[PDB]
Amino acid sequence: FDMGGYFIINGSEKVLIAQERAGNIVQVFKKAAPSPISHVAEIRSALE
Amino acid sequence: ATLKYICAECSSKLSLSRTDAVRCKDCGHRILLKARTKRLVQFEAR
Amino acid sequence: EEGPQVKIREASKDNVDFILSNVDLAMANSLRRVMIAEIPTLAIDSVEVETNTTVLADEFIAHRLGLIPLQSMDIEQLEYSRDCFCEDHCDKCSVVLTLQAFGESESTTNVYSKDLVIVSNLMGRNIGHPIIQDKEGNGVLICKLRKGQELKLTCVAKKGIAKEHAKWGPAAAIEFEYDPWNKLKHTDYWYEQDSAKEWPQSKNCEYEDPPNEGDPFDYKAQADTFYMNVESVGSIPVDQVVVRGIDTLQKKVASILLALTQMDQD
Amino acid sequence: MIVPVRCFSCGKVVGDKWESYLNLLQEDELDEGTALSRLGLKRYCCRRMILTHVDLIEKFLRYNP
Amino acid sequence: DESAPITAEDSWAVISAFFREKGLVSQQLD
Amino acid sequence: MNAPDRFELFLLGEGESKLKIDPDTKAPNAVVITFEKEDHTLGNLIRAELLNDRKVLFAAYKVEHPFFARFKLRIQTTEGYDPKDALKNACNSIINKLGALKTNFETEWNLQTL
Amino acid sequence: FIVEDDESLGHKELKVRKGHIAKLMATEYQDEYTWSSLLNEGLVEYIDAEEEESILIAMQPEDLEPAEADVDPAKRIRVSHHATTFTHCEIHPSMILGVAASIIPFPDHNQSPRNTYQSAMGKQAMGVFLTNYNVRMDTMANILYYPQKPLGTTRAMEYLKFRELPAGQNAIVAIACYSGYNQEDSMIMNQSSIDRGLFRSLFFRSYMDQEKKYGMSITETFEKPQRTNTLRMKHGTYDKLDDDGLIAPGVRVSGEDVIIGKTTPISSKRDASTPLRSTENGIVDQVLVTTNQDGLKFVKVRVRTTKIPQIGDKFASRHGQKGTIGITYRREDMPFTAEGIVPDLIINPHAIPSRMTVAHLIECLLSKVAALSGNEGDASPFTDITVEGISKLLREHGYQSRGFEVMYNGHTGKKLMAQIFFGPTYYQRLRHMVDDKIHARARGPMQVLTRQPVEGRSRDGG
Amino acid sequence: TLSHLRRTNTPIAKPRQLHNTHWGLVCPAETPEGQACGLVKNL
Repeated sequence: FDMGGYFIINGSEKVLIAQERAGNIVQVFKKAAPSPISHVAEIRSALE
Repeated sequence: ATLKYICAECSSKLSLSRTDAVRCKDCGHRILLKARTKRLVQFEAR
Repeated sequence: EEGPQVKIREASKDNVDFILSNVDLAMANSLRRVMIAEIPTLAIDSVEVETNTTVLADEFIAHRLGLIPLQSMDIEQLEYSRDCFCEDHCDKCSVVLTLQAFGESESTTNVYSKDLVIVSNLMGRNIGHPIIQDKEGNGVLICKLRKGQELKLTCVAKKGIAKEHAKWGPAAAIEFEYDPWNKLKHTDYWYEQDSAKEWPQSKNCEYEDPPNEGDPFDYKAQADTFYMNVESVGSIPVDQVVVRGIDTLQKKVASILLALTQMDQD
Repeated sequence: MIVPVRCFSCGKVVGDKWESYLNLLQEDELDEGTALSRLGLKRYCCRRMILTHVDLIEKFLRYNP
Repeated sequence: DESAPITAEDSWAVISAFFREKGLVSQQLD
Repeated sequence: MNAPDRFELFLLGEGESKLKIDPDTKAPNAVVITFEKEDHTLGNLIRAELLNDRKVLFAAYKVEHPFFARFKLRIQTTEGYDPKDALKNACNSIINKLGALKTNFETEWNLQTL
Repeated sequence: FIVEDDESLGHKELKVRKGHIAKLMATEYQDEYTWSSLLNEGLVEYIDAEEEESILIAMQPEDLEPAEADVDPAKRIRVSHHATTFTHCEIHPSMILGVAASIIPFPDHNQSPRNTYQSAMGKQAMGVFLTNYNVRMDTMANILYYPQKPLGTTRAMEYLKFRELPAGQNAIVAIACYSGYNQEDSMIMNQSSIDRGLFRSLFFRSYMDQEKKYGMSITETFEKPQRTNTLRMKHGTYDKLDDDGLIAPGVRVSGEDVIIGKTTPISSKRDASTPLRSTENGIVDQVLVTTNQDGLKFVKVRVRTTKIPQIGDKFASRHGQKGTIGITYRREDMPFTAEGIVPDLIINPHAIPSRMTVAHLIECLLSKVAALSGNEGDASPFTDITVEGISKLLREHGYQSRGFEVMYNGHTGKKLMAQIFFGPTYYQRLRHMVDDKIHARARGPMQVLTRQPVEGRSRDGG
Repeated sequence: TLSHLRRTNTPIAKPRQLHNTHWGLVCPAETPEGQACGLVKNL
């Protein structure tokens, strides 16, 4: 029944977890009436 | 007639002591359990 | 005869459907409970594991051995350990069973309650006998084992009752009902449109005359008639599980009169 | 992991009826619900007891010493 | 008729086949 | 761990009596009987029967807390009639009723087939 | 699934057909037409999120495909099939779920969050994590004596190998008010049952130790020492140790008894033995002497204990219904139903209205049914099942169609004015029991830097 | 054990939330309460 998919280092059963890495996209946003900035465009930049 | 350890697979009363390494006669499988104790153990029936 | 009478309906070796008439509710139940928890019985209460290789761990089997029903008809003549003057048990208060098994068969050997062995003196009395009702004749499967798996035990059975543990109780279940047509209105049926249809009828409606609308509400009505049905495990014949019931309960109600006495001298 | 002797809730013996029931399946080819009623298990309490227990022991047995 | 529609209960059979070859641990393995 | 020993549900321990009778002062001629290592089974019962004796002006009982097997029973009767006596009868009454039932039940059982 | 309307015999339609299927259940019976086939025969495709952007999808292969030329008053209300463009169609919707969720019954009947919790307790439960456990020396592990495959289930379980290694028990539940102990989220649990073996569990722990070495030849050793210069030993009772410095399996160890005798020479008898953690207590279960690469004596000991459900112990259904015991009762005191039956559990009615977990409520009905019929009820995600559809089945059996039943107050035996929602429900016994937390201290070990009480119940701390 | 094998982690602009694209790929209800909630997801 065991399904493996994990390792076995110095005795213990170690599991490597998925490391997620949305990003790199442009979006525009309206800001509250009480503020000097009107609109803004954001973009989360990150190396794949 | 008395014993000590066991083959984790070919379960064959082995036994030993100091510096005699920790192997078996043929199959090396250096595991070895330790078998029960003669003195009876008592239990609660519930 | 004088008061509370009965009219046993169906009746076998394992059940005793019957009708208790002209008693107080309190009494019906009072009895019921008595049957369930306080009838003296016999059973394993000490396992001295010598050898075991099985996959069931020591205390596991142990527990099981306790549940395994044992003969107890003459129980009433085997003193409870706590009373017998022997340092920790004797033929006069206990039964000893042994258990040995070995994986000879190249294909799974079963350890059944029939494999138990009595080694203490019985003193000639029905007791300590692994009760069987299994068709074949090997009842209650204790545990299995493979190649060279062994299992040497030794048990000691003692008195004890469903208060000290259920493994003793002989009851195992007990039907109970009354006023099948809610006449005392001991309930308020929950519905969506009509109680009558949505809330099933009981086989026990027949034996009692139906409603009759018009009629006002009967208030002076109390509670005669109860449709019990003492089932059973086997340690005792369904009857005694009902007699000893009415009996034990009775003895108690006495030890109150008895105590009321040893208290009048001062 | 071995049949449960006696029913939790209710209390009735049930440790023997394993093989008996298990047989009413392979041989006498029947359907659960009925098989039970024949073994005498009538009320769900002492009913669910059998219909559920998974006999791991058999898997356990299959190892070695 | 080896070429008609497909009802609900059918889908499962497929899924069954999925894990048959895949396994809940595919990812980690592959 | 802190779990008491099962058998303290019926076995009286060092220095205790099934009964303890304390005289209620709240009202005249009435009592508070403490039943040790007992419960509903015998309580409720000696309470119902005790409620028939037309001489019993009051009678109720209660388990003070589930944890402990024991209960208090309060009985009140008409002056010139000690309640202790009332308790007696109400039990005798309970026994006798049972004495019949043990009989009348077996009667019907011997007359059975199966 | 791919839908390409390329069906010269009508509208749009699934490329796969009942033949492809029967040609699969044909390979199923033999336990040549795999998954890889359904893929290299272009009938199913691997669509990521990006491509998913430019496609349309059908929920159900049927309902969302045929024509429109009456509708159950109990089922739910699914929209329509207003579109003839469907490029693909979902195998089954319940595949959006993940491991955890796939165990939760009728998840499409709970306040969204109530599932989010249950997707974290099923991880604090006990079952059978493997079957080779009688051969595993892992530090700490719990096995549930008598596991039971749940009455109510999910088609999703078949692949999660659930019916093989469950993690709980179908207990005869009873949602009502009684003594008053099941109050504010804690239940009243039948003692009797607890005795007949309900919820009992196993508990394995295992310590470990090696024989540290030093190039300049100096070795620790597994023996049974006693004074002889140093004095630095342990409070525990050595007596139980054999000569190899190990306890043989049969032994019953408890307090701070020793489990491994070891010695370190320093310039002669400084101890390095391992005592059973202060609080625990039980029976040895299996020792084992081995070698580790460097030629060091490696040894793992394992102790087994049987834990019985007690009053402080925590429990839970599969709907974030976490609650602990408050008191145990017996059939005498337990509220019963004419039939004879009586509950194993007794959760308070109040724990429902605001949790708004009806699924839990339903599982009872579904199980109380498939408990009688013996037809492993299906409570899988979104399907064609109903409450009305079941009340009919339970009625076909004699018991009220909603579950309720009449019951009599165990103390007197009088009827209970109202009725109680009675019937089975799967319940997981999650770890974290009481006697593993009860903790008291009145002065004891004191820190060294600060001189304040130490931390943790493990070290006797404050 | 399975559950743990299909787990996902995510270091450190409204992630925690449940996205539409998250449909069918990641589970909607299975995630740890408070703290790093929605940063760790299950396939």
